[PDB]
Formats: sequence, structure tokens, C-alpha cells
Amino acid sequence: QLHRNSIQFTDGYEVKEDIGVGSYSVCKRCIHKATNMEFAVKIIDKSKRDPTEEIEILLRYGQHPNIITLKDVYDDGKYVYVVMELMKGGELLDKILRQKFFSEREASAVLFTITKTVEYLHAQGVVHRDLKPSNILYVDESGNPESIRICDFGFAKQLRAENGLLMTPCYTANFVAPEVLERQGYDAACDIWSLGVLLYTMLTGYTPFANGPDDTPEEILARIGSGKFSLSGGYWNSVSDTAKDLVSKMLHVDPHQRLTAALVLRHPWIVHWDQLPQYQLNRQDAPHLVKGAMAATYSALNR
Ligand SMILES: */C(=C(/C#N)C(N)=O)c1cccc(-c2cn[nH]c2)c1
Ligand code: NA
Repeated sequence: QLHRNSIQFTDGYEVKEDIGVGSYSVCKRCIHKATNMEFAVKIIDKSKRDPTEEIEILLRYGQHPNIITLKDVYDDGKYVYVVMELMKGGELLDKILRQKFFSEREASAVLFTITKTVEYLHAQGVVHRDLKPSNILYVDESGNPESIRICDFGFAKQLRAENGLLMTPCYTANFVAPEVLERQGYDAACDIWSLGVLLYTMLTGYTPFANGPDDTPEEILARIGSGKFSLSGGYWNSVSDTAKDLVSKMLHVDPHQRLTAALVLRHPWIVHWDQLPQYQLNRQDAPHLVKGAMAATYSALNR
């Protein structure tokens, strides 16, 4: 169902500064010349990536408030211009980490919102397969969890049958190759590991498997081969046992014994947050450092 037409992206929009990334494509700020409104547009090179899987996901699931919403799109025959909502409130992790007053009850509300979003996607047989915090942004500076948006679904995937059919993890019979009943069960928990990395970084101000952008890829991959990230002492003293127990299983090594989004939300730190610290978090603060550390962390994975 795509695509080409008379109208061109140019005709309805003014391009602007490059706002980030990217691997197979470049996102840039733009304006809708009619209303002079601000949007963001990811320009994918068809010769390189195939937008199909991503765009579809966005059409159906964009309705989700906490999911980046798809406001428009074109294909000029060369690239594919996907207009989604521009995010003013900046990066979520980056924002939150500069908050010297932030409480567990408050970090529980953020992660709740994020996992509730991911649980939905999971029952829909869709995996992001890139959850690194740079893809979770704030549509505005309201600082309310309802401004949270998950973004850049370029690397996500639907669960399909061997027949090429939409499917849900509920339905079973209709045939999909066996390895895909595998890679979906991983890619799902793989998202849950990444959320582990967000909650760990959120309660402390450092990422569990890297100190900084300079860490060797081997050492990061090495730290991970183990797990056994430290939940005691330092910035782990004043924190809760509950959340500590939570971060452990979200970050658990076995894709299996590791938590599922659905169970996460059932963990008492998420449900029982009202029993949780309303007071700030002694946290190492190097928002720049942490960012550069995460970057070092994911490159080691994917490269
Ligand atoms: C787009 C790229 C990234 N990352 C990509 N290849 O998807 C991008 C980069 C920064 C910010 C946005 C964005 C989307 N909505 N508002 C801002 C998109
Ligand atoms: Na949305």
C-alpha cells in the first residue's frame, strides 16, 4: 500500500536543521507551511533501509499517547519522508538526570508509564529492538509522564506468520518459523533488559555496564556476560529494597528468568509506589558522562 502521488513533501513543508542521528536516515526539524506548525521528519533512504515495517507499526500503534505519533508521510521515489511529532521536552533520561529533586515514587511513575506502553506492544506481537534511552523523549517540558514518547521505530518488528500474516503471542497455531518464536521471545525480554538499564541509571546516575564513553567494548560486553551489577553501597544505600529487587530481574541475565513487561507492572514497586520514598536520590551526577557511557554500551552490542 505504498506508494507515490502528485503532492510532494516539499510542497507542504519547509525543511530545517538536522535534529539527530542517523544510520539509514536523517531526522530534521520542519514546519507545516500551511499552519506554520512544528513537526519532525525522518528521511529514510529506500536504497538502504525499508520503512515498511516501521511505518506500518506507527500507523496502527501511533494512536497510543505515549508512543510517538505519526502525523504525515510521503515517498518521492528516492527517499521516504516520515513526519512524526517533534519532541520539545528533550531526552527523558537526560532531563530526569539533571533533576536534583527526584524521588522513587517519581521514578516509579515514569517507568510505569513506559512499561505499560511496552506491555501493550508486547501483546500486539511487536518488539522495538532498540530501547536505548535516546529513543525515549519528552514531547514537552511539562515533565508529566503523559508527555513521554517512545520513538525511532526503524529497528522494530511485527510478529508475522511464515505465511506473512499478522499474529499475536496469544494465537499460536497459524504457522511461523520456529526461530521466530525464539527471536521474538528474546527481543521482548531484550526490551526489558534495556528498561533495566534505564531504572538502574535513574536511581543512581551511572549506567551498570559502563562508566564512561571510553570503556572498552570487551569490558562492557564482559561485565554483561556476568551481570552481578552492584545494588548495594554508594548510590544504592538510601534506595529501596523493592526497586533494587526490581532492577535485578529486569536486568537478569537469562532472557527467560528475566522479567516480562507484564510482570514488571505487577511488581510491588510499580503498584505499591505510594509506600515509596518521596525524597531525593543521592545520585552521581554526570548527565553528559552517563549519556556517553550508554552510547559506548550499545555500540558494543550492535557492532
Ligand atoms: C531520528 C533518528 C534518530 N535517532 C532516526 N534515524 O530515527 C530522530 C532523531 C532525534 C529526534 C527525533 C524526533 C522525533 N520526534 N521528535 C524528535 C527523531
Ligand atoms: Na501517540
